[PDB]
Amino acid sequence: MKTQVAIIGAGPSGLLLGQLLHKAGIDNVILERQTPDYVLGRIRAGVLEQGMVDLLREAGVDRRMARDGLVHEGVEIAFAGQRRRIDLKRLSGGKTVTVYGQTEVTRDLMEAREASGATTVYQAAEVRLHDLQGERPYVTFERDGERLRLDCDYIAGCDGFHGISRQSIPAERLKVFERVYPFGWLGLLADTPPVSHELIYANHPRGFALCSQRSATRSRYAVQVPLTEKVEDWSDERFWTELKARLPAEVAEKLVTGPSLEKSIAPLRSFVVEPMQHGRLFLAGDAAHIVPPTGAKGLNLAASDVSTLYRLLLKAYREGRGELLERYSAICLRRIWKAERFSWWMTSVLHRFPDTDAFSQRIQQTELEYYLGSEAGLATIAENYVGLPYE
Amino acid sequence: MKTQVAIIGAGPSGLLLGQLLHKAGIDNVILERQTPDYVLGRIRAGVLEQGMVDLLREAGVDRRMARDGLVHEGVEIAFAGQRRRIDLKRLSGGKTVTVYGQTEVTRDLMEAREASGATTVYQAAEVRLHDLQGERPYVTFERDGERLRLDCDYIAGCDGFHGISRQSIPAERLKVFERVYPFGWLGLLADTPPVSHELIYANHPRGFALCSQRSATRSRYAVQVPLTEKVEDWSDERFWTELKARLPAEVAEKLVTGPSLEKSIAPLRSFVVEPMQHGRLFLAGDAAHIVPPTGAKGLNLAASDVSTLYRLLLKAYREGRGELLERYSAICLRRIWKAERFSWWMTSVLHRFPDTDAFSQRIQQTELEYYLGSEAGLATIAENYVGLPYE
Ligand SMILES: Cc1cc2nc3c(=O)[nH]c(=O)nc-3n(C[C@H](O)[C@H](O)[C@H](O)COP(=O)(O)OP(=O)(O)OC[C@H]3O[C@@H](n4cnc5c(N)ncnc54)[C@H](O)[C@@H]3O)c2cc1C
Ligand SMILES: Cc1cc2nc3c(=O)[nH]c(=O)nc-3n(C[C@H](O)[C@H](O)[C@H](O)COP(=O)(O)OP(=O)(O)OC[C@H]3O[C@@H](n4cnc5c(N)ncnc54)[C@H](O)[C@@H]3O)c2cc1C
Ligand SMILES: Nc1ccc(C(=O)O)c(O)c1
Ligand SMILES: Nc1ccc(C(=O)O)c(O)c1
Repeated sequence: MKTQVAIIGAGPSGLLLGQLLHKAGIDNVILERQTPDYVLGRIRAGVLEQGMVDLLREAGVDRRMARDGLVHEGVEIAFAGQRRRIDLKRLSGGKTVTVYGQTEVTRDLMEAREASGATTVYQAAEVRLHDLQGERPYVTFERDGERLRLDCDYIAGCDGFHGISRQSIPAERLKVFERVYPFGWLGLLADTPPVSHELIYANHPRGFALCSQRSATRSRYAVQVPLTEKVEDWSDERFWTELKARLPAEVAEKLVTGPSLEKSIAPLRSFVVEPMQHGRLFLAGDAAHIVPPTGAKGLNLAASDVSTLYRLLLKAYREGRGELLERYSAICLRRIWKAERFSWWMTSVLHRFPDTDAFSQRIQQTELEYYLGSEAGLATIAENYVGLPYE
Repeated sequence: MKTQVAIIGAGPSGLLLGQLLHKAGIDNVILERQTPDYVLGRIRAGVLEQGMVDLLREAGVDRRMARDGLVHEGVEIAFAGQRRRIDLKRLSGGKTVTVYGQTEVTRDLMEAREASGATTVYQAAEVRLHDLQGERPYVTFERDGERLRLDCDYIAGCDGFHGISRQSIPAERLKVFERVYPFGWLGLLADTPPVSHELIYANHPRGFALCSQRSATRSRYAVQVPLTEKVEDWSDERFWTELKARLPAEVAEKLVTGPSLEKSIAPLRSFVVEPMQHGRLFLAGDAAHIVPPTGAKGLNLAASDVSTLYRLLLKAYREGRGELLERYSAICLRRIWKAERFSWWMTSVLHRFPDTDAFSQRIQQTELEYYLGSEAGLATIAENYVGLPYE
């Protein structure tokens, strides 16, 4: 089989790129190792920048989002007794963010694709990339027991952190930057009303706590836990008690608890690979970089990467300007580093780190006091939070 | 001998407090271990916040300053090839800073005092504080070979980092926060024209470099060096070569070099003691806290401490409200922590740290890129730099 752009991975990166390209006339084929259910089993993100909200409307897949996604104009940071709200809409110059589950976005895009009739091969085993530097690179995979071959012009590595794309680029060509945090987040999804109309990021001596929502009858919560904790050790009861212990008393007593729908511990990490391409292979989303979830930048960076890749391929196919595709990494890395710096900051001022002396405790505390107190400080949180502009 | 407020140390803290109090009718006595020449031999600071510029005018010692001090409306940060200017006057809402040597300030205040006829005992040896919690505390010292006794109501510990005041408060009463940096600054004063009309803070792979001035025919420079470097190893020649190597080529070739008047290596440190008082003893300036010089906050925090101590003693003596003097530490520590956080930040984004991995290099670089590029970011540097308001 032949195609123009072969897409590895059917996560939101791949589905979004595949959807945008299809709509532009560029035929693409998606290869996914798992089944649609497995992909839809992932809870992950819930906060979307205005830029992605527009990319979806552009991909033509926004009906449901316009209806169910929630527009927010502020967040709340809670520390040392106090709860401080950040008015995003006025501090950013009118921008806001939309809360809409990642699982929903995937579900929508997945519906959109199936109806379009565009090719999607789920259960594609042992995918291998070949001739990345030639004019005709190709992909081999197994469907059942038959090794098939797919010829294409370009390959988009949207297969996430442990995908095959990044491992296909010769090591000596990529320079890796990485930071592993000594903690993870134990997340939880539950069919209960959220405790707040806006999100609450809480710094507490016992660790970080997050109060989020997916809808008016569905909440998403998380608490920082050591990397040594196994999820089967945290009963629902244990979670809510721990959650209540880390929140402001006035919030903890408004909390409507309930049985969990999903629970899992995600480890924290920062990871950037430079550059993000090799010959005719271009990396996007988690295949190239990882940011700790504290800043909600993961899904959002995948969308911006994809937005840039889509727009550079339109020009190459449509305007014959394949030279522009060399600019890909440079354009993406500028955003990527800014977002990695903001995600890192958010993480360091809201989380409790082990083995921290008195001076750093006081500085973390003061970082919060200064930033939530200054008008200039709040603005840096706001403009970064709603997401910096696309270049 | 008796007095109302005994002042230990004749540095700018002591002289300023002593001058303000004298003018208010409150009699004070200053005790200095060294000689006036030794004190005037110290080069130290050169940048003053508007708040101190006003405190001096209030202490009535500003004629010379109004004439020789230089008002600046911007600074320049130079990194990775580029040189970015920060317009302080518009980003802070009209504030600026004054460049005027610390040695000058001391010299002025010292002239003012001698003419006032107020008591100053230079060469006061082996000073000891007694009865700090009684109603009549006292100070003993030796002048030549005679141990004299000074009775007073209150004692102001303005004796700097290694003074006797802080060691007089029972250890179990103070909680100490401290950070020692793995480097120091090798400073240099020279009778040459400065290379810039505004200061230049430079981040370079070889380390930090600073271009400052004391006047139109006098410059002050500094370069970050390891803690293992002895000043006698750095000839003047060696300094300028090193300085030129760390600056932008366009600046390095405008540099007018020359023989040094002064040279010395000052180690970097962050230090805060809580609280800043014990009974009838109140700590001020370096006696209580140390900030790395990167943010120019040292002399400025001494002035604000002194401003608060002076104003709380006016109320006690003048209005009989000695209860207010309990509020001293709390008022001072708020400013102190904000300034310690800003000085720490400045230090971490302009200095080269040993044993730093790739990720942190990129973050330091991006911290600079984001802050010098955002309008909100530049404002946080500006408002902090010109100095936050006095409470
Ligand atoms: C474990 C994890 C937890 C996260 N949790 C959060 C969170 O709590 N909150 C938040 O804000 N962000 C979170 N994120 C980030 C966010 O979910 C991601 O940034 C976003 O899902 C990435 O989209 P993607 O398309 O780049 O990758 P993914 O969602 O990982 O999709 C990648 C696709 O690659 C497919 N695939 C993998 N290898 C192969 C292969 N060799 N061949 C074929 N197909 C392959 C995968 O099955 C998957 O469909 C999380 C990310 C991870 C990895
Ligand atoms: C080594 C050093 C270098 C510095 N360099 C810089 C710099 O390069 N740039 C910058 O911006 N800031 C610098 N500073 C900070 C700035 O110079 C200080 O913040 C400011 O001088 C402190 O004023 P002070 O009155 O609190 O202390 P000081 O200037 O230290 O004055 C304290 C006084 O205490 C007297 N004394 C000490 N012990 C006794 C005693 N037991 N009895 C009697 N008298 C005593 C001392 O002789 C001195 O006169 C430096 C500080 C230090 C300590
Ligand atoms: N930082 C954030 C904010 C919201 C969510 C969420 O799942 O709602 C998250 O996973 C991380
Ligand atoms: N950070 C700064 C700025 C100026 C001076 C100076 O001496 O001129 C300094 O010592 C430190």
